[PDB]
Amino acid sequence: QVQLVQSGAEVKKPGASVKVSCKTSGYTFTDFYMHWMRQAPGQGLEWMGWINPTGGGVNYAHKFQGRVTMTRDTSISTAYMELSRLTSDDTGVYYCARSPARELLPLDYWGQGTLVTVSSASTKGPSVFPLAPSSTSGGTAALGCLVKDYFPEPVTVSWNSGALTSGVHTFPAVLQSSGLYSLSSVVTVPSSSLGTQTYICNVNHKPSNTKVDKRVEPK
Amino acid sequence: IQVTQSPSSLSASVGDRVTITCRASQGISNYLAWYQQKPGKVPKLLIYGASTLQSGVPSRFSGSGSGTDFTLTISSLQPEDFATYYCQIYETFGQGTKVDIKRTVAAPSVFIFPPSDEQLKSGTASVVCLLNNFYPREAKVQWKVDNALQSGNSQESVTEQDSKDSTYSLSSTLTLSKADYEKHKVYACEVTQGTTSVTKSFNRGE
Repeated sequence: QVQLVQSGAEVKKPGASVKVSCKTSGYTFTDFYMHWMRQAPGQGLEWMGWINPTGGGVNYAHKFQGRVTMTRDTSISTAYMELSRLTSDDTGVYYCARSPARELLPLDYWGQGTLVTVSSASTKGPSVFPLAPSSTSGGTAALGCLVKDYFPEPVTVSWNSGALTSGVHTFPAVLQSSGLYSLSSVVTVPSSSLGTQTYICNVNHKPSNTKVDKRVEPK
Repeated sequence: IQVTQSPSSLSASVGDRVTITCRASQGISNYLAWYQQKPGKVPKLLIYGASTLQSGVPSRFSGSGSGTDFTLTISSLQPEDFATYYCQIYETFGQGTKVDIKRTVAAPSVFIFPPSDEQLKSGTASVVCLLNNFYPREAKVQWKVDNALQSGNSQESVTEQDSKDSTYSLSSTLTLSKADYEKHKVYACEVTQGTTSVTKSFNRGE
């Protein structure tokens, strides 16, 4: 086994700094280079730099030169990555990838990633509004919930405490101009059950430790 | 050192032979790697040198190319091979190629949801349009308020391809102030897809 475990998600105000750890096991930590990656939402991968764990020497990309600090602790086989003076386009998922010897091309093993969100907004619980059905679509009706104005990602939406899974589509969140995320979760159900079957969406927002249960009733 | 990866997105059926090409701007010897990334997942190394398959990768993945060609061929496509592929040239990564499951064209089931009364009391109205189980993913969504195109005050997102029917679903939200939402009557959502347009509408208060 070759394993790379990173620290939990971080939320930072602009101008602050974030530090992410990369605890490795299953191999000699000093025999391989450790690289740092990041991926903006909907974008590709870009390379930030690497650190040689033997002596701590680093090689940063010119984009992050003078703004990223990469260290390591051999006693715990952990590599650290710090990014200072954060900005909106510093939001993304950061990875630590292993490469053989004094190389950078083969990235055989990667960490699970660390979500870093940079914004002037503060962590806020979501406002769940009903997508109430009426039906004018044959024997199938559509209903759902609108998870509105929450920060940061992510939120998880289930239906009837997971009892209702067929026909459920939970769409990716969109970043509004106010800096707050908003997504919708929908489910197609038989129209004959709108007035009798109870439909409840369970929205969980771990960053704010807020769970909202909302019943969607027909109009 | 620059990278151009093509095609941006292709659609192929299971068992087909696909080729993804990514080209460098200059001589790179054999310093090119290929990676596979599924949505919400971690990138996985497939081929590292220029044709040297990583241990554990199935034989259907093959690499080839010299100079600046550097193709990537999958001999027989598999259900688990539908993802986005990246190529790496030194410290630069390519834009990426999305591999899609080919399927029949399907018209979406269009639903429109008026803003909830609960949300209207806070001063903001959000009307949501739902596109259910359509193909291909390329679909144009437009909002018309009192027979007038809005064009600049809406957002949308697309779910990942369904594992059963290989279709897509889209949700679009038109954001208006409470005052503006109550100055108009007709709200319509139009889906344009392959010589077919479907418009779902409702009248406020009716």
